[PDB]
Amino acid sequence: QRGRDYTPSNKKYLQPWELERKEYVELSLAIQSAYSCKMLSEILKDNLYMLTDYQLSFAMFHLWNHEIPIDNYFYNVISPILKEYITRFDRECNKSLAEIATFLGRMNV
Amino acid sequence: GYIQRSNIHEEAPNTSVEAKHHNKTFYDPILDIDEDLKDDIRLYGRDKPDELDFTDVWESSYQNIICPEYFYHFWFCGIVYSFEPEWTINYPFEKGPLSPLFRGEHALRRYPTGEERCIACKLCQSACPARAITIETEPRPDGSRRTVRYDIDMTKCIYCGFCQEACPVDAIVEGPNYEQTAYLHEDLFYDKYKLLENGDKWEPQIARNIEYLINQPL
Amino acid sequence: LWSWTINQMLTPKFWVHLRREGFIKTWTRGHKASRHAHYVGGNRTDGYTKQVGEDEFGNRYYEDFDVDHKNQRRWVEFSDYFMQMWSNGDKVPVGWHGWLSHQYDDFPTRTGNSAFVKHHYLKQHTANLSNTPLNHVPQGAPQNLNRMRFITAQRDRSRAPWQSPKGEGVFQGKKLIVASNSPFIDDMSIR
Amino acid sequence: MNHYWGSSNTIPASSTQNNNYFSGGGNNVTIRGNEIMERLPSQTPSQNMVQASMKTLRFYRKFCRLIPFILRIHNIGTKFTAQQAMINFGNYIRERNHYRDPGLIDHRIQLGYELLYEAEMHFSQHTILMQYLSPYNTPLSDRGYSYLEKVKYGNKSKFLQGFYKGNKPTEF
Amino acid sequence: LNHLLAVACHALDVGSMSSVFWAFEEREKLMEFYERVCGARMHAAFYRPNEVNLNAVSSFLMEDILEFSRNFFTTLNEMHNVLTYNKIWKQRLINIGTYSFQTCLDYGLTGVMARSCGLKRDLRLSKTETYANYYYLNFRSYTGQHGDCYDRFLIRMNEMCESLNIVNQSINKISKFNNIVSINTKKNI
Amino acid sequence: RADMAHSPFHKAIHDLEDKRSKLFPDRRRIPGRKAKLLLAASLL
Amino acid sequence: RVDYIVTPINAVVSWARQGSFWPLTFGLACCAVEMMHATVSRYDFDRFGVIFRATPRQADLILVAGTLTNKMAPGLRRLYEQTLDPKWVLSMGSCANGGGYYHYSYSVVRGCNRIIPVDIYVPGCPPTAEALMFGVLQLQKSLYRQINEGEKKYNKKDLTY
Amino acid sequence: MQNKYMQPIQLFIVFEKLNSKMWISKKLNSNHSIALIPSNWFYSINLFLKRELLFSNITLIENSAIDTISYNLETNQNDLDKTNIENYFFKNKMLVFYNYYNYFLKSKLTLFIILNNLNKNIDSIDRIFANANWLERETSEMYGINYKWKIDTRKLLLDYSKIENPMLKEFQSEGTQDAFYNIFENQVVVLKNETVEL
Amino acid sequence: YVGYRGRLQYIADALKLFIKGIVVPEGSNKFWFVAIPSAAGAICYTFWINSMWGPSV
Amino acid sequence: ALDNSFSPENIAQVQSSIGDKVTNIDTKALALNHQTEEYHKTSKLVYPIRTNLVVE
Ligand SMILES: CCCCCCCCCCCCCCCCCC(=O)OC[C@H](COP(=O)([O-])OCC(O)COP(=O)([O-])OC[C@@H](COC(=O)CCCCCCCCCCCCCCCCC)OC(=O)CCCCCCCCCCCCCCCCC)OC(=O)CCCCCCCCCCCCCCCCC
Ligand SMILES: CCCCCCCCCCCCCCCCCC(=O)OC[C@H](COP(=O)([O-])OCC(O)COP(=O)([O-])OC[C@@H](COC(=O)CCCCCCCCCCCCCCCCC)OC(=O)CCCCCCCCCCCCCCCCC)OC(=O)CCCCCCCCCCCCCCCCC
Ligand SMILES: CCCCCCCCCCCCCCCCCC(=O)OC[C@H](COP(=O)([O-])OCC[N+](C)(C)C)OC(=O)CCCCCCCCCCCCCCCCC
Ligand code: SF4
Ligand code: SF4
Ligand code: SF4
Repeated sequence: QRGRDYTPSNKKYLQPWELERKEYVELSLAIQSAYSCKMLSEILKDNLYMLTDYQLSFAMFHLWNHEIPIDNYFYNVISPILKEYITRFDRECNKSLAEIATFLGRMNV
Repeated sequence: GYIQRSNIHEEAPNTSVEAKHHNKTFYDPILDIDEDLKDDIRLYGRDKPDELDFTDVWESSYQNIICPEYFYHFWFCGIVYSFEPEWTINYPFEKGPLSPLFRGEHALRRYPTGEERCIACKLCQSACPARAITIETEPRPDGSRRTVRYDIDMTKCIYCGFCQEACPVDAIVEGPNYEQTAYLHEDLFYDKYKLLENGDKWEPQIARNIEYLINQPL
Repeated sequence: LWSWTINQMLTPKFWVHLRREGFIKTWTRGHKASRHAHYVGGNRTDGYTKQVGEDEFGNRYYEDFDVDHKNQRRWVEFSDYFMQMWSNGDKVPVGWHGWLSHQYDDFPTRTGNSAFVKHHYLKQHTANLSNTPLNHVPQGAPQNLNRMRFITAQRDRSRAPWQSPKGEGVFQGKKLIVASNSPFIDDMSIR
Repeated sequence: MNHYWGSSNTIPASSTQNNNYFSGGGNNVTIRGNEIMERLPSQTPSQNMVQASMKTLRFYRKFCRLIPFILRIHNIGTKFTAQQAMINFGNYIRERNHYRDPGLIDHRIQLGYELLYEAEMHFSQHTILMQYLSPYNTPLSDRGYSYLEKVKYGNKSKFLQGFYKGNKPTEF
Repeated sequence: LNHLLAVACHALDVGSMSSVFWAFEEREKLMEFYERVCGARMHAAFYRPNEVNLNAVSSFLMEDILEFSRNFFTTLNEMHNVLTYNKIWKQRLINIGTYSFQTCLDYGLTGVMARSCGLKRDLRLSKTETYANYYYLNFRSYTGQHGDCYDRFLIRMNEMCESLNIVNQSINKISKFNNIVSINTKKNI
Repeated sequence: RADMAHSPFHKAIHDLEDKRSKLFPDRRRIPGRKAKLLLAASLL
Repeated sequence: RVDYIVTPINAVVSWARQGSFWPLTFGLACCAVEMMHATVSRYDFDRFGVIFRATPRQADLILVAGTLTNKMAPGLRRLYEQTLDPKWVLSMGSCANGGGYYHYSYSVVRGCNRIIPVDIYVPGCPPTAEALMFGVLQLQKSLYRQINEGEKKYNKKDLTY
Repeated sequence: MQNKYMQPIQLFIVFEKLNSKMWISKKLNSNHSIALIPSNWFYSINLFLKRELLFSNITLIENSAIDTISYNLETNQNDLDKTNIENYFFKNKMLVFYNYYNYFLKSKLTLFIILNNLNKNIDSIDRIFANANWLERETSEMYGINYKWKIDTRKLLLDYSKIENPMLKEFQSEGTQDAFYNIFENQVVVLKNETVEL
Repeated sequence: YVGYRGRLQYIADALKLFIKGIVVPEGSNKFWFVAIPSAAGAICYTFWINSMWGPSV
Repeated sequence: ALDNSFSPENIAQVQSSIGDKVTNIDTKALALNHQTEEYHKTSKLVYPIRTNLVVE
């Protein structure tokens, strides 16, 4: 957006209320529509500056729910993003941590 | 608000047999015969093929000499569709499906003690899109904030439900009654007497529906 | 006539119903609920649908799951069946109205644990009373013989006419002496 | 002329002829034309009150030429004579004669032509359209009038007449 | 709902009778869904700005909608058998009302009337004009190379059929297909 | 993407041969077969 | 006395005119769709012997189903007057009853009863299909009873005079 | 606004004697642009739009008018800025706006024309865009705009034998007359209006 | 419902058609307006003579 | 009429005053439910779904 700085106010991780509702909803819809690791990684990397822990956990849930196979694109693009976000998590990110870990375990990566 | 996209094309799902989510029966050779008919200029426009074939002659002869409409359609509809059970609902002895959200006839409820739930806040009057509710209130001798005149013009009111939605104490409720046919236009000028009588008569079913509606959020 | 057709009387259901309920009841079931000929007493042939319950006006309600269409499971059997086009949908009481409409699967039960509240101020259900002397008459309407009271009250809410003296009255010079009609007490004058 | 008022929009006098074997003619001024009006182009802009006044006079002329046909078809001849209707519409125009805006006058003339066409084609009802033809202060010719008010208030000012008549219901 | 009513009325005007009953049965089912979600079988007044009656939305409603979608193919085929291939229907509609893109453009024709010219104009699948989840659903819009009543009727039938696919995708977007699998038995828990 | 084959969104993909055979036609229409049959039969 | 023959023939006439009750094919607004819904299979009108006729000359009931505009009121009056007697009028919907959602409008008539005599009113906006069915059946019952509502008095011999 | 957008500056490049006043907002679609167009150039501008190469594939989606004379900012009066489009509403008798869609540029273009003359004169474009006929008829009847050189000026959506402009803010929703049935005349008549006040 | 299970619907409609009143338009020709349906009814009720129900029946 | 947060004696007194006889007014039951939050009454629909018949 014009004259917009996406640096988190917490200085740890971005939050949904910082972004415009339209951006959050549209990125969530794109994540839901993604049906392969390649396209999901493309979407996540393109919109990384707007990405949120909630949406990342939701992407993991979508992959698990639709049994999208985990492949080289996942391990090479998505995994670094997951590592960065999980490292930046804190106490208030318990929901995202539990969801991401549970769905990664279920997918059996 | 918007998002940025790098790959406009949504690539087709993997067609490999080994990959998961592979459907071996998605394509049927007998049915998916599109390619044969795809290259036909008649489908794409008003033009005609360079070389007409006797297949068109046979098709035209079948369509014209032996008109297949009066047999094909007659059979398929008259003889076959008549074998399905009738869809009719015997209204006098049976009723169609309704829901607890159904908005029928307006009524005014009371607390279990018998006191009126209506306090003259006029929220329902203001929210009524059709200006069908008229309320005048005066303090009761005991001191309660109760209305002295509460009229709903059933002919002017659109059964939207805004009145019950805006009611903060569930006083005015659009109960399920819908067989409220009136022979005189004056009979549709519902008054406080009529609304309270409707509430007293229909409290059981209205309360039963309100129970489920209140419990849904929980 | 022929409330029960020959093919329906040739079934066990008709004979059991005749044995238990009686000829009059079994024959008038069709008149009470004129529906498809094969639905007289229920769709199944080996027996007749059990009565779900009865309401305060003598109507009998039944539910059969073998009907050929989903929207015919629940049906009524009206006490008053004088002629066709006589009983209407307004005869269903409040408790059974929702059950027929399929709003909920609970039905009124007399003398038992009920799913419907029974308050002290409730009134008995009444059919549509339009076209009857016991119809809704707006206050002040020409039909209402006491329209004068309502009209006078509405007029007085904004402007109450002054009640002028009538008949012979006491005169003090050019003045008519009348006691004040104010209900309020003049406490300062009294004490 | 491809217009509703064109000379070729006349109703033929015969199935195989127009009014004669040696001539072609028809009536389209005092009666409605043969083909319906599909489009009524806006009056060409008038730059002068002279042009505006000419438009008003021509519209009134057309209305006067058409009034007898309108009365006959709508069965309102008894209520007023043709000349009475003409004079009543003249009073209607006189009330508006103070206009001094050519554009407003053109718009008014367009509306008048439209309503005249509606009257010709029975689009309007006689009771709804006779409000323009009705007398301003004279009784309708098909009814018996009441002069009780005039007898009671003979040689009294309009103010006093209105004062006695009242202007509000007295019940409330 | 709208396409059913339009096609039924069109068939009734042309002369076919029973199509109105067949279409109006499905209309009654959809009106039942309306009443179930908002209490009014017509004039729902359901959507409101920045608010939703989440309580009304129920899973069983979605399941009933899925059942309606499955059974709607039967009604579509019943109408299609008596209308689409009928010689009288083809002679009544084909080459009637034919118009070009320029007419479509000059008179501001839009939706089915526009697509029957091949303009390929759909506001749901527009980058800058999409307004709901449509832009992120993989459905198809149909256009005809002949701008006549027959092409418009075919487009309406295909759009009715494709609304089923869109509804199926939308309902799947809110479905939990997978489930916990036991490590020992490799079966759902 | 549901509009293309082998999409992850599809669910009914395993052992659908019998179901598809029951649900959908197993025959193809020859263009002039009905015409020839009916015309020759009518003449004879 | 004629009553001996008139009364049974009155009953037969009322039964026949109740059984055959053909409304007019006339719909103005959304209430039209509800009328069509009653006509179609889910609530078959034909069960009660009501079949719609296009021409007013062949109609017994005038279903005023939809809003009435000032631009249309003369047309409604003409249709009512041209419908062959005997006839009844049924207003359907809030708009037809008392102006409905457009009671405060400059174009809508505040009620079809101002232009026509309305025999029965069916409240709703739109009235449910069952609501319209109930109104029609109530109108049919009232129509059947209208022939003899106990007007004439019985003499000492129980014969009306 | 993450799309490729370009201003419709072709109009003002060609009509070199006009000044440009254009807006885009997130309240509109990403491809929607508003502009101010003078009435005396409106007809020529539409002529250019209807046959220019990239504007050839243009359809007049909508047309209407606003009675700007009675327009007032009811809240946040001080927040108004001189660049806002609302500044042109004040003290102007009428504002007629047209809206077109262009397929080649995948764009929406709205043009606002301010009518300050009391008679509300403006050149019609129904001779250029066919669907503008009924749109302009409705606008003229409901707001009293005197369209000039219009194909058909007859009313559309207004009652017979009546002259009025209901959509003007001066007019009252209840109207000025009601239609009843007169027994003496045995037909529908129209008389003065008495209504109900909530 | 017109007769038990709709057994007398045709009787009811015939009686109702008899009962319904008739008015001839003022502009229409009174004589022909009634003469034409009378001739049509006579012809229609003469139709049945040209019918066979057996070798010479 | 009254919430469970009120005393069981008060609840019983109010119910008796309003003449309620179809509600559980047991003092011990009211005490057990006192200041207790629990979901609404539930029942069970038991498969298979079948029509009740009177075969004899
Ligand atoms: C001893 C011999 C006696 C012979 C007597 C003959 C005369 C009387 C026969 C009457 C039979 C029908 C019942 C009529 C009374 C109904 C009363 C009533 O419901 O009141 C409510 C009634 C209105 O309520 P509703 O529910 O609308 O009425 C239902 C209808 O009637 C519609 O329902 P429905 O039930 O009335 O219609 C039934 C009819 C349907 O018919 C039709 O639809 C055809 C209609 C054609 C037009 C006819 C027009 C007639 C106009 C009459 C006008 C009035 C005349 C009055 C004369 C008075 C003279 C004093 O067909 C039948 O079902 C025939 C029944 C008889 C069949 C034979 C029974 C035995 C069979 C099995 C034998 C073997 C058993 C072995 C057992 C072994 C056990 C071990 O109000 C009235 O009082 C009006 C009554 C009108 C009656 C119309 C009858 C029409 C048919 C007449 C001819 C039927 C065939 C007779 C053959 C006789 C051969 C000898
Ligand atoms: C007394 C009591 C009476 C009670 C009566 C009760 C009511 C009965 C109603 C009966 C109605 C008729 C049946 C309708 C079935 C509809 C089936 C369906 O949906 O498919 C339609 C089907 C075509 O649609 P489709 O197959 O779905 O098309 C897709 C295909 O993929 C497309 O493939 P394609 O286009 O390539 O070819 C497909 C073609 C197949 O084409 C071929 O395969 C032809 C191949 C040969 C081509 C020509 C080359 C020459 C071949 C001959 C060579 C001979 C010489 C060889 C010399 C060799 C020398 C080395 O299919 C056809 O067969 C179409 C021809 C249509 C024939 C029309 C039949 C009219 C029947 C009228 C019955 C009226 C009954 C009146 C009442 C009773 C009497 C009073 O058409 C039929 O097959 C029609 C039925 C044919 C007759 C089968 C049944 C016969 C028995 C009837 C018994 C009736 C009951 C009472 C009997 C008496 C009891 C005492
Ligand atoms: C007794 C046990 C065995 C029963 C087997 C079933 C037999 C049913 C036979 C048909 C019904 C007969 C009349 C039932 C009683 C009616 C009493 C009454 O008041 O009638 C008023 C009723 C009034 O009519 P309604 O009650 O039918 O309908 C009017 C009400 N509405 C409008 C709602 C429908 O009169 C009639 O029943 C109609 C006239 C009937 C005329 C024909 C009579 C035939 C009799 C056949 C007897 C066969 C017996 C079986 C053994 C024979 C051996 C040879
Ligand atoms: S249903 Fe709507 S219009 Fe009718 S009284 Fe209630 S709030 Fe007003
Ligand atoms: S019914 Fe409800 S909203 Fe209306 S005045 Fe009474 S308490 Fe207020
Ligand atoms: S009453 Fe309601 S449903 Fe009927 S026409 Fe008026 S607005 Fe439409």
